[PDB]
Amino acid sequence: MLEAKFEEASLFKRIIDGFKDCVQLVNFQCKEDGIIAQAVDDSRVLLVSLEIGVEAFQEYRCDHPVTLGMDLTSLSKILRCGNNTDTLTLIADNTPDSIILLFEDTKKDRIAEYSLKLMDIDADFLKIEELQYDSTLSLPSSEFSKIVRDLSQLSDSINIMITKETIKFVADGDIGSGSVIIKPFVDMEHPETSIKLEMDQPVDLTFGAKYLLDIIKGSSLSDRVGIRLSSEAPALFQFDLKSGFLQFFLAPKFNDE
Amino acid sequence: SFPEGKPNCLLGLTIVFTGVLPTLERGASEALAKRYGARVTKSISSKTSVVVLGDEAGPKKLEKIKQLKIKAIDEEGFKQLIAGMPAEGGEAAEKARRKLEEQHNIATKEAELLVKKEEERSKKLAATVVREEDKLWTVKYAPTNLQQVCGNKGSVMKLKNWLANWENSKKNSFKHAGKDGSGVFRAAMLYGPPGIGKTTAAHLVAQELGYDILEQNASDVRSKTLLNAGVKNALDNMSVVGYFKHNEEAQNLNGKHFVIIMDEVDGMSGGDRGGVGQLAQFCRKTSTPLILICNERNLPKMRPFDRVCLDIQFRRPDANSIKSRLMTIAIREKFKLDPNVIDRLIQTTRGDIRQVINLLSTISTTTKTINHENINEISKAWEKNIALKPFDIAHKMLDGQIYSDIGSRNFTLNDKIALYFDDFDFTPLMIQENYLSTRPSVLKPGQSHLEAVAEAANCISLGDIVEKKIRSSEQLWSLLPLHAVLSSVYPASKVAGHMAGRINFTAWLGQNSKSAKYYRLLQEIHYHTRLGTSTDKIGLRLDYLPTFRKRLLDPFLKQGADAISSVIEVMDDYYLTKEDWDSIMEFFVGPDVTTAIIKKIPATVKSGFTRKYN
Amino acid sequence: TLSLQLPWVEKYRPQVLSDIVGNKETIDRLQQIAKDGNMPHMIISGMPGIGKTTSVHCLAHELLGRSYADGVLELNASDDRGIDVVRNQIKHFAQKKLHLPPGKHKIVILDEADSMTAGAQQALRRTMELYSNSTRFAFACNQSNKIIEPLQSRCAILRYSKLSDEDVLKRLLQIIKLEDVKYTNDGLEAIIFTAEGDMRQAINNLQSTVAGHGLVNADNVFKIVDSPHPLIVKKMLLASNLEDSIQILRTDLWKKGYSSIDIVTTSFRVTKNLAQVKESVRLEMIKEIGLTHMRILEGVGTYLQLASMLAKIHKLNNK
DNA sequence: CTGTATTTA
DNA sequence: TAAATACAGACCTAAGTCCTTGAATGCCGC
DNA sequence: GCGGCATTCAAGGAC
Ligand SMILES: Nc1ncnc2c1ncn2[C@@H]1O[C@H](COP(=O)(O)OP(=O)(O)OP(O)(O)=S)[C@@H](O)[C@H]1O
Ligand SMILES: Nc1ncnc2c1ncn2[C@@H]1O[C@H](COP(=O)(O)OP(=O)(O)O)[C@@H](O)[C@H]1O
Ligand SMILES: [Mg+2]
Ligand SMILES: [Mg+2]
Repeated sequence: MLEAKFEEASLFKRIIDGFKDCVQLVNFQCKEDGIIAQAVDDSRVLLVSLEIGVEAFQEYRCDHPVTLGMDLTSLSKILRCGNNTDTLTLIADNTPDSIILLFEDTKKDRIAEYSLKLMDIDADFLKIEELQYDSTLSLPSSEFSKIVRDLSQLSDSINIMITKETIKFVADGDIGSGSVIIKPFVDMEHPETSIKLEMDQPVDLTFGAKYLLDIIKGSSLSDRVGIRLSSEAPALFQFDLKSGFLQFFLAPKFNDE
Repeated sequence: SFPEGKPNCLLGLTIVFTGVLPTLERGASEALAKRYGARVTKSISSKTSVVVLGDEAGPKKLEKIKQLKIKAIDEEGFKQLIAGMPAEGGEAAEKARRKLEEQHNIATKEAELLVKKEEERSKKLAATVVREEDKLWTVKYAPTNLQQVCGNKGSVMKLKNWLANWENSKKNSFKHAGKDGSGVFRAAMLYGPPGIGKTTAAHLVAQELGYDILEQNASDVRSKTLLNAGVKNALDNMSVVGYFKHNEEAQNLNGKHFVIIMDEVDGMSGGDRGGVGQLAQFCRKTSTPLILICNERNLPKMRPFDRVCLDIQFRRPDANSIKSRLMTIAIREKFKLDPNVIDRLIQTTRGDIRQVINLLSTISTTTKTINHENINEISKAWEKNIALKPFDIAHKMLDGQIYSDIGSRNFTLNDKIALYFDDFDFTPLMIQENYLSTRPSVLKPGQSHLEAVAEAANCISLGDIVEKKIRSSEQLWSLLPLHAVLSSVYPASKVAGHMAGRINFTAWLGQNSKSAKYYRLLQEIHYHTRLGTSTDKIGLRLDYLPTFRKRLLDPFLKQGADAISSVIEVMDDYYLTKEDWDSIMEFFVGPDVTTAIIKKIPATVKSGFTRKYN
Repeated sequence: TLSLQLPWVEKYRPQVLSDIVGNKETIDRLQQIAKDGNMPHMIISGMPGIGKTTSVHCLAHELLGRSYADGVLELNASDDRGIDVVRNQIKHFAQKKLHLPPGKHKIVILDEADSMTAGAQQALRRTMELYSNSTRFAFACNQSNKIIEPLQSRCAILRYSKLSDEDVLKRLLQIIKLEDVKYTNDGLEAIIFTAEGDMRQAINNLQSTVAGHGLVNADNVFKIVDSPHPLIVKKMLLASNLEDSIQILRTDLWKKGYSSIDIVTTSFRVTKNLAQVKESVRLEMIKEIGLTHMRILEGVGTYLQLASMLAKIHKLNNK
């Protein structure tokens, strides 16, 4: 049995919204530590990882690590019914065949109990080993989302060039090209919009624009994005939470000759 | 009425049935022959041991028997051969006994293999969950490796080599084709009947060569936008699962690439808006192997893939390969099964192993043993009712045996109308094309071939009138059954018999397209010259052109290169053009064909005329 | 009047596989499959009113017990034949998690499967392939040729045949015993004769005859249910003299309100399925009936055209 | 049907 | 090098409506 | 200013 109580249902609503347009079916593994969810894209090009710790819930309960196979469209449909000022409670009984979502109003006594049927997801559990990267920076989510939205209008391929402590976003399409140059800077009175960058090797990668849009669609869980590059490894696009995180493992293009 | 012969008494013999046998039907006779292990071939060859001779047997059958000096036997001869031959066949008999022993030994060997895998799985389960009996015999007994694939060994090997040398060809930009001929095409198509193992073989070679599998059903996702979203971004990107699963040990350096398996390619849409052309263009530029699997290859929608990629045909599996597999699944599911029916199982399923496995799984629940006794109701209730190809429709419709009294009783007129309705867009065309190219066998007493062909053509004209009344306004589609008999059934019945030469495909489509192109060209010419002709299209074609040729082309032949100015003046008087001049000479036929006359003109004159036009 | 009672088709619809009087072999196969489990993919084909939908419904009920509500997805294929339906709803039901006994599977019933569009039919193949270990498909159609060959490749094929007179008579007698209806042997023979192997039609005719006249007697049955229309036409063409054929056409067909297009279509169908005369005679007769049908379809349909049809057929039969 | 590709003799 | 069989040649256009179905247009909601 | 959904229409197929 599991009974997890959220602070605001909108938090889970945004979590589900962030990675709903890239993957469709997710295995949610619930352990005494919290909730972990990893999902491979239908093209097996973008991996989505999500961790929510025990401190992100008003009340948490777990008697055994349990797997929940959820479809993101149905989950979004269920969570759209709730409002911003309701407490969300996820309930699972023994032999899990469905999951109960309780929306409880704090100013009234109205209760909305929804049921979601689980899915059978025959996906293997893989290990996301953490290895030191060559470049790791942090810049506001809104700016990165704007750059992706402007650059996706030219081509579907985006070249990331971190060289000489300069960040270059290149989009070479059929009609012209577009280049964005960013220089990291530390601005004192609000560090929120600052760009904290550590560059060791200059890295040249290329990614897909559609996956970039799917990644920036989750620009509502944090203010900045932890962006980590690696020349032989997929890049990490991370949105930190109060007690968890949402990572996107994006495999780069083939850097032919 | 047939005596119970000893088991496998006909083992080792090759028997061909000819003519019509008044006691047993030809199919029943063939099944009874296979019942005692006799090999049945439709054609008389040097390896034939006994030919059963019936009435109305084809004359060239008899000529072949005479040249080969093969013993000819009647119904009482077959009676005695069944009755008197010793059991188990008593020099081919020992060879076929060795073959049967080898098949049984292989069946036992893979049965032990399967039970050992089951024991290993149970041990693994004990160490640490779909139940075995919950899976179909199709998926439980699916091939786990290429050595269990039955039939199409050559195609499987060709696909394996093409996939293996893919990186080597990519390093040379696909310029070097090699000895096998695979390496210039970056994409592979697999086409054949359903249920033969094309998808299974593709997945097996994908997983064995270390390529990360990417599968997407073409019928499930059939859209240009969807194709761009899910494939374009997948054409030149590495894989996340390939890197995270294993990258430390030296397995292979191509594990970060993708092998894109597109099944049900024929299930997409057609036209420019369809994704078929998008995938055809995908097959031209890609950095990852692209394997396509389809059931129907030669389709108008599938035309772009005809030359772009490398084609592989998976054919109907041979019976001998399938016998071992069915023996294995029979010993493992403990239901008795003799091999003598396996051939007849293959013949009625039209080589679809998935359907054979499904039939075995569905029928063995009630009849724990299947024998030669009940095989008739097994085959009669599981016949493959598939629409025949237009060539087979034409071959069957023009068969002289079908319109005989026995044929009419067996293959009734309703079956003829259904055969027409299998493909009603091409059956009248093929029938009209190749009805006068068959040697008749149903001529009435006092009727020649010319009379029968004349009546057939009269009925063809009636059928064409009906077809026009159908495919015009008021949509008289309920007249389709009428067009069944007037266009195809009756003309074929008039000239039914044997096929003299080959069944040529209908040429009316090509002539129609050529006539339409020529009519368009004549339309352009007439609308260019209307300023001077003031004559209709047909009136300018019939009369103006024989003079236009003489005004334009004859001075080149009779005066040399000094007549260019006069021809240019004549053509500018009627607003004629270079392309129009080229099209004018292509309209004449018969004793005046310019296809060689222009070549006889000196090239200097042509160059000067082109320069003057420019 | 305030309400009606359930028709005998629905009221006495079988709920178990034993109550079905259809083909013994396939019914026993279905009973064994339900008893053992592991139901394979199937398509049941045949003629209307012989027990195709009922067989699959009772099979699913017996296989899934109380879990029928959440383990059976029954859709009329003609009602839902869109490729989007297969892509979304059928796919979601196939991937849906459900704890079931170790021998039972979720069942997808596709009634009127012969009306599905090509796109959905092709899209269903991978859907039934990837989820073949927890979702099973049972199609119910009248024509197997309308289903694509790959779809038939992955499933068992059950050709239902016309019900024999004995089975229809036994089911009818059981219904009379359970309803306490006054009947006559001639009436039941007439009901079977006009049923033409369709159990549903026989049951409906019996119920209507009981509700309209009370006594199941041959006179009442022929009064309320007309004799099979093709048989009068078959008697009409097979007449030896033109006068008799004209008389049947005038009295039984034209004066009874049968339209000319119906008569010509029935003549076409009868001559197509005829077997008494030779092949050449049949083709020439079909030629003449088709010419007359062409004349009728232009709106020329009168009694004179049908009279000409019969006269020309009788000329053809006159050597 | 002829003609060709493939498998086994 | 022969048996032994599969098995491929080929895909039409105007027309009438109905049907599906992808994709673009259009609007409202936020 | 997008985001989402509903509506409409055009392309192909069938009879
Ligand atoms: N050569 C073979 N040997 C053994 N089993 C086979 C063979 N070919 C097919 N099968 C069985 O048939 C099942 C399905 O085969 P598939 O490869 O999916 O059929 P297919 O040739 O791809 O035709 P489709 O799917 O309609 S395009 C496999 O899982 C096997 O159980
Ligand atoms: N073999 C049979 N035994 C008993 N009743 C039958 C049989 N076949 C048909 N029926 C009756 O017909 C009715 C509906 O038939 P149904 O199975 O829907 O026809 P179809 O096979 O065309 O789908 C049922 O209520 C049932 O009582
Ligand atoms: Mg396949
Ligand atoms: Mg029904």
